[PDB]
This record gives sequence, structure tokens and C-alpha cells, in this order.
Amino acid sequence: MTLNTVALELVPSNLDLGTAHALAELQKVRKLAVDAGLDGRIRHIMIPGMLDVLDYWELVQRELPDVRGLCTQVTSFLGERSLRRRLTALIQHGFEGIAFVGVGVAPTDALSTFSHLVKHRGVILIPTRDDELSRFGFKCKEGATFGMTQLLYSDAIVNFLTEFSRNTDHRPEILLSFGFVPKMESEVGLIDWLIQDPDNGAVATEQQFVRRLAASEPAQKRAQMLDLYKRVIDGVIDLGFPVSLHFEAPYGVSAPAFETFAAMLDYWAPD
Repeated sequence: MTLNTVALELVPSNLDLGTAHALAELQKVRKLAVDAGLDGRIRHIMIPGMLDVLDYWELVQRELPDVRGLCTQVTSFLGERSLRRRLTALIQHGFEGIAFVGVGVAPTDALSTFSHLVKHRGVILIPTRDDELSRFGFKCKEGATFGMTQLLYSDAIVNFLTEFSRNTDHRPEILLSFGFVPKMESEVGLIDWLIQDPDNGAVATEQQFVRRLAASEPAQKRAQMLDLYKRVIDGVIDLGFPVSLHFEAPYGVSAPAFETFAAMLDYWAPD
């Protein structure tokens, strides 16, 4: 009924670099996972749609043997029969959960139509986004099984879920998203761009917290991020929602990223 999982996001490698490179990067991921002692603690790989998700997933299984598959599927460009063909192929090839996203079939319509084909049906949850209490409450009403959060760089998710758990009896599984921030974010600013909301403040707060983990040194950066992880976990796991974890490395998975992920799991891991 629930996934109760630790999901590592592996973005598919672009076709230009070739299949040998993609497999080489996957052997690196597998080996860095064993490095940090995560080689049994990560149960799922989350492969987002933009390689096709089915093609990368076959590569992933050849080098990451201990993992099952989650993915993202855009719905707004497929008819119901074509989308049913796509979701069926994804389930048949070993995907256990699908987040329905969109820019055709509307995502919230797919949440109800495919409730018996797809057992775990997700939406994106952005706790700081305006109007999210009703938007996320509508998506659950339409049949969302889990909410995968935007990258979390504050504790706004704590107040979001507490007020959500009081205004409705919906208890969807929450995939808490934590993203490692390398010093290289100082120059590229990819993570800062991903979470932007032009005039939010709460977001601005998150953005400030990101530029610091970047400017911080690896020892303290891990501690500052871990401080936020424990504040979120302590303010959430008792609320009645099934909680899972979504680990991201937007710049590419690295040994520092995995030791930060291992530190989070060492404090609390789902089950």
C-alpha cells in the first residue's frame, strides 16, 4: 500500500555521451554507494522524464542490482489509450510507482483513471508554493497516492503537513526530497534556480540557506544540512503520513553527497 523507501534520483545521461559512458557512470554510482555503506539502504532509483526512462532503467539494473524503479511520466501529450499503453509498459518493465506531471490527459484526471493500473500515483508537492494546501488537497481528492516534495531547504514542510493533517483526513505518503549542495553551486547556481519563486520570501530564505551550504566547508556543510534534516524529520514522522526519502544530487552523485545521505539515514530511515 506504501513504498516506505529510500529513493535516489538518477537523471538519465543525455544520448550524446553514448551508452558506454552512461554505463561507466552507473558503475561509479554503484561503487560510491558501497563506499558510503549505502549499498543496501537505497531501495529505489527515481528516474525522471524530461534517454527514455525505459532505456535508462535497463542500464540502471545492469549496474545497480539492489534497486527497484520509480519514475516520472508527463501526461499532457498522450491520449488515454496511448497513456494507458505507456503506463502499462512502465509497470511491466518493473516500475513500482509513477508521479504524474504535466505542462492530452491532465495529470489530475490520470490519478483517478489509472487507480487500478498504477498502485502508487504521485504528484509534485511544493510546500512554499502559493495555494498549495488546496492544490495538494485537490490532487489527493483526485487520487494521488504520494506527494514528492520539491527540494527542501527550510522546514516549511512541517507547518504544511501539520495544517494539512488538520484540514483533511487525507494521509498520502510523502517523499521528502533532500539535495546535496556542492561548493560548485557558487558559480553555476543550478539548485538556486530550481527552487525559485520570484516573490516568496520563504523561498528567499531557502535560497539563502543554499548559497551557504555551498560556501560552507564539507564538515560544517554536512552538519548544517543535517540540522535541517532532523528538524524536518522530527516535525513530520509523528503526523500520521507514511514518510519516504528522496535523495538528489543535481550536479551529479559524488562521494561527499553519499556520506551526507548516509548521515541522514543514520539519524532516521523509513521502514
